Amino acid sequence: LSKGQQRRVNANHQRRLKTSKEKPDYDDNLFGEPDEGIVISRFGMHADVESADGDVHRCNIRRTIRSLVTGDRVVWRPGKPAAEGVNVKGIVEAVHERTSVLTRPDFYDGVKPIAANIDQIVIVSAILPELSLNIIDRYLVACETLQIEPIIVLNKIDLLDDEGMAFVNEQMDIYRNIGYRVLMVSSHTQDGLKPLEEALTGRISIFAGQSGVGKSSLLNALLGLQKEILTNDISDARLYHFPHGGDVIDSPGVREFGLWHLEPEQITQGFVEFHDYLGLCKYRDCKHDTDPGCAIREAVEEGKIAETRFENYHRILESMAQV
RNA sequence: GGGAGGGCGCUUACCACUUUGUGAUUCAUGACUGGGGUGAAGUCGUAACAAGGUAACCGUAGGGGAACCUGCGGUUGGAU
Ligand SMILES: [Zn+2]
Repeated sequence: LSKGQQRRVNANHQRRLKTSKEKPDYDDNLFGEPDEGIVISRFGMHADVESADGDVHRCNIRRTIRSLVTGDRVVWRPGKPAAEGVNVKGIVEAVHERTSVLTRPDFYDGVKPIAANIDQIVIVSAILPELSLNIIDRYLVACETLQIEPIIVLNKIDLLDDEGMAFVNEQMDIYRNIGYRVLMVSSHTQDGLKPLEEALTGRISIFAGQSGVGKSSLLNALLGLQKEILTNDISDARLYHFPHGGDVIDSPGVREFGLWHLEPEQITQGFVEFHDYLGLCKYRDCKHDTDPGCAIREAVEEGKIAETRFENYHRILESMAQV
């Protein structure tokens, strides 16, 4: 890996794209004309790419590609013309600059963008067995930081009841109070599937939830053809296409939105609400904890700031230094 | 006169082909699979080598979606 050699190399790969696009036959013979595509499936060593034509091609990925991931739309080739026609045979000559995308946190292994070109990131979730706002709280900051739109969807609502929902919806009202988008539904039950469908209308976004939040239900509910197995018990990079438009990078991980450490002054910018809680405090450097005359504290224990949000926000900062 | 004798002849014995059984051996066919070979992922995890960050390892039990867990016995192939 060579930042320098990597650099000079970058320019080369870039030119290769524009140069190849200039026009074809000089390129030719083994492979066919270049075309655009996005990465639906990751074969570790291969990738399924959907072409402009709309037909997916499993392709090789020339070493010259530092990396690739799902949600990556860009130029591509298959082998020849003839070669795609017997058996999905294609190769990815180069990629495009991911306009909108996000990565996963990790521990040893470094942050890796999960998907690119995202208009909205709908946080799944599920009532079974029990939610944890924390997971959603940390996710809220991510959506703000990548400047992506967030949709929280309390799913599997059909599983709740009298003393079950009256505590679910309300408890989630927080999102409806601070201006967030949410739509209670139950894949098993197909309820509130109208609102979501419209929300996903003309947009490029995807859904990720925590361990077992009904991600397979919703993705399989909106549009499911010859493939409805991704439920079933409690268990587990392909970005599937939508029934009403939009795609959703599903890989068995993403739904488990962890939490990575970006900066120590950003955490305060995570929530817009803080725009009024970070005005005047007791200590110029008051981390908002046990200071005398704080602002965020005087608001929390005052009824305006949701206590639950305080504990979660404070825990997030203590989670980073966990390294 | 003929006669012995022989052939023709039938039949007997051995038995070739081959049908009933009875199976034995392989070729294939295929409902169905263990578990192998690969790596430019996600996780969900911190597993082995440090005291590696549930000493390790061995037998075997029960247990557990995932590496693993654990009872039981054993050891020195475990930092101080
Ligand atoms: Zn303060």
